[PDB]
Amino acid sequence: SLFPARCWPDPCAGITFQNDTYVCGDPRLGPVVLPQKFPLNNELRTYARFGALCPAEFLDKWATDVAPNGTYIYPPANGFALDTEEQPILGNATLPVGMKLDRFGSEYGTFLAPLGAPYIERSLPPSNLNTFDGMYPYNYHVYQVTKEFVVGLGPIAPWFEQPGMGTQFVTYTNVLGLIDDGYLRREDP
Amino acid sequence: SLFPARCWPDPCAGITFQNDTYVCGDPRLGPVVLPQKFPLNNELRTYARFGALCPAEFLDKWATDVAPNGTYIYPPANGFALDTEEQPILGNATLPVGMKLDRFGSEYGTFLAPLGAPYIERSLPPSNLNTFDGMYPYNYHVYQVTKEFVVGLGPIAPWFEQPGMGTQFVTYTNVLGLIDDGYLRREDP
Ligand SMILES: *[C@@H]1O[C@H](CO[C@@H]2O[C@@H](C)[C@@H](O)[C@@H](O)[C@@H]2O)[C@@H](O[C@@H]2O[C@H](CO)[C@@H](O[C@@H]3O[C@H](CO)[C@@H](O)[C@H](O[C@H]4O[C@H](CO)[C@@H](O)[C@H](O)[C@@H]4O)[C@@H]3O)[C@H](O)[C@H]2NC(C)=O)[C@H](O)[C@H]1NC(C)=O
Ligand SMILES: *[C@@H]1O[C@H](CO[C@@H]2O[C@@H](C)[C@@H](O)[C@@H](O)[C@@H]2O)[C@@H](O[C@@H]2O[C@H](CO)[C@@H](O)[C@H](O)[C@H]2NC(C)=O)[C@H](O)[C@H]1NC(C)=O
Ligand SMILES: *[C@@H]1O[C@H](CO)[C@@H](O)[C@H](O)[C@H]1NC(C)=O
Ligand SMILES: *[C@@H]1O[C@H](CO)[C@@H](O)[C@H](O)[C@H]1NC(C)=O
Ligand SMILES: *[C@@H]1O[C@H](CO)[C@@H](O)[C@H](O)[C@H]1NC(C)=O
Ligand SMILES: *[C@@H]1O[C@H](CO)[C@@H](O)[C@H](O)[C@H]1NC(C)=O
Repeated sequence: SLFPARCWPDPCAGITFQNDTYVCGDPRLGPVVLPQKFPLNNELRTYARFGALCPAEFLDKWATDVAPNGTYIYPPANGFALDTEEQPILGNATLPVGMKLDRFGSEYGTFLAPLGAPYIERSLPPSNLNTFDGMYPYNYHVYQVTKEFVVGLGPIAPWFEQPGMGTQFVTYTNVLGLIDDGYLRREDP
Repeated sequence: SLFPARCWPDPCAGITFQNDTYVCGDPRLGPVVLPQKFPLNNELRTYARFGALCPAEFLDKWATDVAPNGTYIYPPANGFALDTEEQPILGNATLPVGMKLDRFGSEYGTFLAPLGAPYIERSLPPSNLNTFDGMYPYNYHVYQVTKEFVVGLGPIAPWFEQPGMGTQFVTYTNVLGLIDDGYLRREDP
């Protein structure tokens, strides 16, 4: 189920091989071995890393180049779902003390999600699944709100062949600042 | 496990026993045997049916009465997350052909969700988990968008001791009329 069935016998057609840790040797396509602590699946919805596309089709559509120097293109309006007038749907909301948040990316960032939200809801590309220890994604962090503060709160638009429709929180201070001023604390999962 | 530890040695204290298929014999508290196909946990969080409350405390807080005639109290503003001005966060959005949706409730209803969203994201009470085939919840329906239509789309507020923060779709005609007119089609899960 790694690749759509149509992509056989040669699913890696068009992909330049860099390092055999990664699918078709390309880190953008995520790891062969997936981090054993994100399950991603249930009986109703499964994680199709490329959607119904084959790997090279997926890179051509969602990156600037299928070649290794291509980079992923991200959605407009900070990835918020768009209303019928093409405006992102969100509002300023207060996060309460005790709430559990997680994040893919460095603490220089400003985007969090609720702890544990399934991957396919986040519309993140495959390379966010790369790991260093097999347990967890290499850029995955978990936090707890320690003092109430206001964020932009709203639904996640579909992208990268994923359905999206989780909720995301866009902070007005980066995570490092929020930790330093006592709004968030780090938790190790 | 099923009940918080402090609730022992008599966790069903205060619950009137009706039928031994249900926890403490109360259908409002959901099935002893949970439907073996349905996604409760999200990725890293497990499903606590009562949160940290004991059963009788849970019904006192979330229902009109602990007695068997008590009915669940639902959140204001259709259960949308509220902004800092106490207004629901949402906008009108066009659902696209091909989108997969599901719903807990009769087709006389107006609320739908992305197919497969984890139960803990929906802020629904435990009795929506009651199952007669043991496989799927009794009131559970799956649909696919066959023609575009506009819904109210937004995040789900925490309620019933659950974290919420899935996305919900509120239709302007009940689900039945969307099916009859070719906007949705029924699917067997
Ligand atoms: C998102 O969309 C909903 C629903 O709008 C309906 O569905 C859409 C898919 C689309 O087809 C729309 O064309 C369609 O209206 C919006 O909710 C509705 O908002 C209207 C007004 O904006 C409400 O109508 C009001 O109803 C009142 C009684 O319940 C009544 O007092 C009002 O009458 C007055 O106003 C009219 C002019 O608007 C005037 O002619 C009258 O004589 C009188 O002065 C008014 O009719 C609906 O009740 C709302 N429907 C629901 C289900 O709530 C929603 O505003 C929109 N949201 C965003 C953010 O765009
Ligand atoms: C949500 O807030 C942002 C940012 O405003 C800051 O945070 C809020 C919680 C509130 O306390 C504000 O007073 C703070 O300044 C709003 O974006 C701002 O919009 C104004 C309007 O032109 C603009 O001058 C600022 O530069 C914007 N700031 C940023 C960081 O973009 C946003 O409009 C608010 N959304 C609402 C109220 O729905
Ligand atoms: C890249 O490939 C080399 C094999 O020469 C391997 O040692 C290394 O671990 C790979 N990089 C990873 C897994 O990040
Ligand atoms: C990326 O590499 C390909 C060659 O493999 C080249 O065609 C393309 O122009 C490159 N883009 C750059 C260097 O920005
Ligand atoms: C309880 O309810 C189920 C279905 O609602 C029914 O099959 C059963 O006979 C009822 N009574 C008992 C004692 O189980
Ligand atoms: C439910 O019935 C009980 C009798 O067992 C009664 O005390 C109570 O008033 C009823 N519920 C409400 C909300 O009135």
